[PDB]
Amino acid sequence: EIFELKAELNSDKKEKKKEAVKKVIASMTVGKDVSALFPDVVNCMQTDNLELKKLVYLYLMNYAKSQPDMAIMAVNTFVKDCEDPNPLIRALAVRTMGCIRVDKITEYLCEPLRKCLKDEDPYVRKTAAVCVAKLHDINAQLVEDQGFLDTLKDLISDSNPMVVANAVAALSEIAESHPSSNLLDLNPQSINKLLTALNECTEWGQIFILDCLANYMPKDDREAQSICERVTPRLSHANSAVVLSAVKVLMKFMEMLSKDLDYYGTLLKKLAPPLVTLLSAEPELQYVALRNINLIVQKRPEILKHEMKVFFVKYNDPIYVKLEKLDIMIRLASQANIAQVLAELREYATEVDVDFVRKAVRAIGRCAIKVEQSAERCVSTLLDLIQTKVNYVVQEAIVVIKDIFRKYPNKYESVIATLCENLDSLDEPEARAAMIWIVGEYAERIDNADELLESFLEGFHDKSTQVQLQLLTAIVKLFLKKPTETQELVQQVLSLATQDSDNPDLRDRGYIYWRLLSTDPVAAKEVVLAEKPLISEETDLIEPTLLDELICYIGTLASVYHKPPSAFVE
Amino acid sequence: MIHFILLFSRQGKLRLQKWYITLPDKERKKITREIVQIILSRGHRTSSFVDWKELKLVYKRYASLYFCCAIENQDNELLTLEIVHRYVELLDKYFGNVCELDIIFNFEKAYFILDEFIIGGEIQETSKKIAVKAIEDSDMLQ
Amino acid sequence: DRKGGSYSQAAGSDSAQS
Amino acid sequence: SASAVYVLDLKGKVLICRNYRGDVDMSEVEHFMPILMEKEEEGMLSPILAHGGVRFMWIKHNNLYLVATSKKNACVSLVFSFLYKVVQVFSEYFKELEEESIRDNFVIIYELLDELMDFGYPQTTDSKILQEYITQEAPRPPATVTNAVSWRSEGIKYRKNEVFLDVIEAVNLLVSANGNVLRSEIVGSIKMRVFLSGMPELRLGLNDKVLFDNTGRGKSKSVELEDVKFHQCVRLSRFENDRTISFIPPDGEFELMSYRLNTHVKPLIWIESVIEKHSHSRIEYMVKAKSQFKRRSTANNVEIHIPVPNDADSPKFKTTVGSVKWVPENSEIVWSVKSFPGGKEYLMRAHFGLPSVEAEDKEGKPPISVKFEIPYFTTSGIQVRYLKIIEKSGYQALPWVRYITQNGDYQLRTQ
Amino acid sequence: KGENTSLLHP
Amino acid sequence: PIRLRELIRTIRTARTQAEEREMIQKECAAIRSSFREEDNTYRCRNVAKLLYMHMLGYPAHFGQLECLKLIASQKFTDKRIGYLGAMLLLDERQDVHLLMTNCIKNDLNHSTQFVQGLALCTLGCMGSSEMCRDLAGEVEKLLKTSNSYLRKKAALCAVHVIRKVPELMEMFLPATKNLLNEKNHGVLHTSVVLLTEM
Amino acid sequence: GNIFANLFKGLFGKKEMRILMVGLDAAGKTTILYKLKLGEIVTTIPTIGFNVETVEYKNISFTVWDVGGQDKIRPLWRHYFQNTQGLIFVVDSNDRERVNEAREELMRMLAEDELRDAVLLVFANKQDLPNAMNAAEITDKLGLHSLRHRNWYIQATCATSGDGLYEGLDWLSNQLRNQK
Ligand SMILES: Nc1nc2c(ncn2[C@@H]2O[C@H](COP(=O)(O)OP(=O)(O)OP(=O)(O)O)[C@@H](O)[C@H]2O)c(=O)[nH]1
Ligand SMILES: [Mg+2]
Repeated sequence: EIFELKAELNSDKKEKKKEAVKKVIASMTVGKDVSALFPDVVNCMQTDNLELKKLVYLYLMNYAKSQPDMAIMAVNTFVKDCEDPNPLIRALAVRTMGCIRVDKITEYLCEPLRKCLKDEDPYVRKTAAVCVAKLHDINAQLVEDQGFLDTLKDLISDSNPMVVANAVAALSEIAESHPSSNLLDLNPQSINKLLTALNECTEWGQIFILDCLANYMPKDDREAQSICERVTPRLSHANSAVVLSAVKVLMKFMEMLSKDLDYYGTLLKKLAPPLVTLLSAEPELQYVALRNINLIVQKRPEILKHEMKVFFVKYNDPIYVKLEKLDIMIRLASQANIAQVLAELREYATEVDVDFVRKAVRAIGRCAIKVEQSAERCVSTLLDLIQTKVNYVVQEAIVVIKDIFRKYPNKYESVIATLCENLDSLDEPEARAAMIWIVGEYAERIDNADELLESFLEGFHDKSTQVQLQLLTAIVKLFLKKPTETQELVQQVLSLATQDSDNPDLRDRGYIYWRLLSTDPVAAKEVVLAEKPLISEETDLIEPTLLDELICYIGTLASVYHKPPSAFVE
Repeated sequence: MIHFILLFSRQGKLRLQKWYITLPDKERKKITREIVQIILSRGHRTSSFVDWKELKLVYKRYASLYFCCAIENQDNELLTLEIVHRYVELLDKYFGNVCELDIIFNFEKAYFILDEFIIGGEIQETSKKIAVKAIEDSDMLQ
Repeated sequence: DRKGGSYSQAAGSDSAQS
Repeated sequence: SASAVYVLDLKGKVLICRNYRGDVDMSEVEHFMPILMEKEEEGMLSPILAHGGVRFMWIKHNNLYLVATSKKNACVSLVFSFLYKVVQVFSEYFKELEEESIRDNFVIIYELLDELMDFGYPQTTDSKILQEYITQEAPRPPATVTNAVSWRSEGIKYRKNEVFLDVIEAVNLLVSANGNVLRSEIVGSIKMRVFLSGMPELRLGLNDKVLFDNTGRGKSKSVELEDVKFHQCVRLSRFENDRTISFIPPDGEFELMSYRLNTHVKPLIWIESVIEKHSHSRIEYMVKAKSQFKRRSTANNVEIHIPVPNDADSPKFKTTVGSVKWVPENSEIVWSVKSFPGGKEYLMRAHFGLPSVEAEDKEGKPPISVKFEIPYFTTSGIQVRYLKIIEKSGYQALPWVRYITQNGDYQLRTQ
Repeated sequence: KGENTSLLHP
Repeated sequence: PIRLRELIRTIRTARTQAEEREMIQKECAAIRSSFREEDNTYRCRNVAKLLYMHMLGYPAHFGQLECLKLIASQKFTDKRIGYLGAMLLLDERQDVHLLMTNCIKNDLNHSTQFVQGLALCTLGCMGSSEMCRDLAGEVEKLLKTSNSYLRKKAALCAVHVIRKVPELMEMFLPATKNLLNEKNHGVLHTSVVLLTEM
Repeated sequence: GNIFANLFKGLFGKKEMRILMVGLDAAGKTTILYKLKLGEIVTTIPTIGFNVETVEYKNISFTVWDVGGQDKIRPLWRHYFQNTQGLIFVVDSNDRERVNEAREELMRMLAEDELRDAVLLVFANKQDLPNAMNAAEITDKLGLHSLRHRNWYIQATCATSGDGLYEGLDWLSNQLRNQK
């Protein structure tokens, strides 16, 4: 096996060497540690066949870190191959030189990198730029000493527009890891030159060209208008990444654009068709498109005001896609499409996904809380969900009703009777606590509030800390409002939570309630059963500082995670 | 008694299952998955004894397919291993060179042998030849 | 013939647009 | 900015991997499978995985997961585009996407992966260009990649200059259970299979509403696509300037333009379903299909899929036109019709029993979708005006195009 | 394979 | 009549999870169609296929009436298949074993030892609170028998009844009296286990 | 296709038919089934589950599935309703208190769309004491004459004597089989 392979590789037969190389490649791909045979393949490296040279280079790259000492016998071969007349051989040698993670290997490759920096072949130029970028990433000090920054900067203002885009991407990557000192920012002539070469750039070069404009900050309306006009044609590109980059560039430029000028209106009008096209992309990019829309929604919510039909979750859409669609609908919910949102939530509540059903219920509750015009519709939907005889659906409806009562309880007295007998045997703490709080605060439309609370007082001392606190608060409220039918219930609750309750916070609350009851029962109505102010709901919109930063970082991993770029990298 | 005895392969496929405690189908599936994960995530020097859910989860497989047992903490640990070894020997004698492939094809025969050997999680046939003779007589009936 | 609509000849440009 | 793109397998084995930056250890691929298994069992599985400080973005392929591990905050959209380009290149080179071809073309697969991207930045993405420099059965790189025209290879010679176009129409209707259509969008598709000599620059011209309004002819039937995306060879500058669709056609089948706009017309097929499902006794399928399309157009291979009960068995079909076959694997009955002329009214009456024991858990109500496909029908009414084929040498082209109308997301919500 | 092997090898 | 071996081979031949699920669904549909006609010739093969599908993780709610019908049958193979189905897919929470009480009572007095032993094993494995109440007298009747092969089964059934119904142990006090001289190891072990449980 | 085999089978008798055994507990349903299958008055324990038996008469094997009248076994009759072509109701003329319960059970069984092709089969069980009613009083009390779209016939059969079982079997065969 190993001995036979070594003997075959140490032979003078080209067919046998090729067979040995193929066997070694297959073993390496299959999960075989072929690094021990790297020194044997070092001698059989300078071969005329291009197929064997590529395999040898791949083995050296994959066996360079494992055997750095054995990699010293390939510097001469790399130097010889760097002057090969064939552009493919030179490109492969340049790629292998930058792909070798050897501290002492890149030091001797500086001369080949400098020689290939001025390569006339656009593929050779791109390979040299990639090798320079790799060397700078591996050793920034070595790249600075070699003076490759000047060569990379001048590559932008030359021919080979694909090579120019590769050089621009390499320069941006070097500056991305740079500490911002000696930045490669260009004047408006550089931006104009990039835009002129943007139309001749390939699919990959378009992203690199648009990345440079993402860091440039426009300072004049005419320059911003020209940039927007140039990026407008990029919105009609079949590449999803190119379209996303163009959208991000337009959003960044809109930060300095003037709303009085008609350019902003035209950009907003042309952005909606792009968002609609992106929403119908592949499932892998669907999440990215949804995240980009959500990030740009907080900046220009009026751009997608009429984009509501496309926000509906498809039957075959994935769980992540459905969640993103529901989030977009919740963020884009409005009174104009309130009926459509309610219908989608009702239709989404009939699915078999428990998580999907919970998300739909939460979205319906958020829409009902945000817009008071659909409060009656939200209450009717919650009642229908409760009557649907679903444990999860019933719990979601109870939670929504409890949230609405604390937010809009002025006209919530018509549902106390319906919610009084609504299969209250559920032991879910989220629904049980909400029902207890609703009964305590809304203990006016129910004539059997004491009877209902009697069942929940059987295990008050061992139900839960939050549940026990809610039950105690409800009992105190009932005693303050109607103490004739709850005089004994309040005393029993105080005894249970004061003597049989070992919770520190619960014990303190029970002691405070008992002291208030024994000090002034009249004052307890104005102290305990007081009119609470308006509940300040937590705003889902991100901070303005984070929104501006997220605008520049468009299409990155941070946009999907909704986290700052420095809060997610390691 | 043995709460549940299930034969699971190394890859996670279950070749046998016999639970003496009435549990929900979803709960039983979750328990089986947890047992497989614990056995699949345990080394060879763990003593083959796991105290999961207050149950003597003893895993001891002599081949690629492993076997697991769940007994209450009221008897010796070696008794479960001895019972498992005796059952394996009886199955091998009844079949003859029992392998993973034969277990899948002989699922009904394996279930019948397990029922005739241990009922309700307790040992029902202490002898090894009497149980084999009874199984052969039952099979010959038709 | 071919399913999905038979192929039809296409012009070079809008002759009525000059 | 993925650290390394690798191809996995259904059993977690990596079919082939190729590191591009070296900042991520190759051993992180092993933990990707347990993370995916945990996410699937808990509903938190996503295409973009996260293993500590390194994100392992994976795409569900035909047989293996194309996991592209990344370390820094690389372009997620760029990574997805690179993965899609790699998948397209593999599909073009290998007709099958499975483990059979993953381990059968490793010698050429490694070379293609090395040439495609370097240091995490893709460089080669043209299937023709990649095949002209890397083959499985090497010369210098072609000048087409270095040249501006990377989508039209020069020097191509053909005996005849024939281009076959395809006006693909996708009729997607989202009809809710209440009987109203919510999402009714029709997405156009102008794909042409250009096979000529040289590098002609196609001059696309159609009955566009915007073009008709600009030219003053906004009085006839013009197609107003809400979203129009040009191909790679299509020049965006001409389209933004005066809607001039001028670009070099590619060598082979390619998508030049793809219209996408909402539809405000009645559905081509109107299907009404009746569910006379008894309480564990029997089930009734009162499915009636009405052809709303023109009588001159016939929907060939129309298959209206009606989801039957999951536990239903012993079903009986009482229809009028079209064969009805119950597929146990699909758990539904498809009203397959070979030819569906416009205006046809097909009525079906399904009847099957149900088990006495009730189901432990609900199975949901999947929407009913039809597979109607009526060719030679232009629902949008957009007619191609002319195709400006110009060559430096000078030749008489004979382009052809066919209009095909099919059913896309035409799903009707169940009652 | 590993499945055709005897459970106890006896 | 698809054999169990053929179904196992078909399941093993499937690689993708979706393909295996589709094959299992097709097999279950075929089994349900066969059962809906009241088939009794190939009932053993259908029962084996349903048991294999249930063990693989497939629903078997519709395959409950067939097991009950086969339990009250006369074929030894059909009776064994019904007993296996009752032991595997039948439980106290299932609620389908209530009708099986009559079948167990009818088979409790069966002359064949395999049928009686199989019924006793099924009752012990699937002991219910109500099944033991209507079967406590039958278990005690067999506890006084002199059958060595059935003495262990009777002891196991009595132990299971006592565990499920602790108030029924009062009727087993005189049944196990003078039973420490059993020559058979199994009978002595069963008696010792019953005494320890009591 | 050819139907020569079917004609040959029908020449010597191929039809079997079906039947159901339902009714209140202690109504003679088990005794009636035993008489139909065996022909003797054998004392048996109450049918906790169900009894399955077949009777061959007139070249037709009319299988009867006896169902107990117990509370725990009354709702189990729906399991036998699947793939069932006949339904026989056992009346207890000697149980006035249980007469209402038997009538309610019969109405519930007949009020199901699944059990529509099975004609009514009411047997006046317990026809051995003077307290037993006639063939018209029982039908009038049970309201069998108002059951439209159902072939219900009132027959008096005594388990101890066995008279009237042949008439009920002939009526069931006529209701099921309508040939020469
Ligand atoms: N001795 C006697 N009993 C009769 C007569 N007619 C009807 N019966 C009843 O028939 C019953 C026979 O019991 P079973 O064999 O169990 O049949 P069943 O009446 O359906 O009772 P269950 O099977 O428990 O539902 C007796 O309990 C009597 O109440 C009769 O003429 N003489
Ligand atoms: Mg009876």
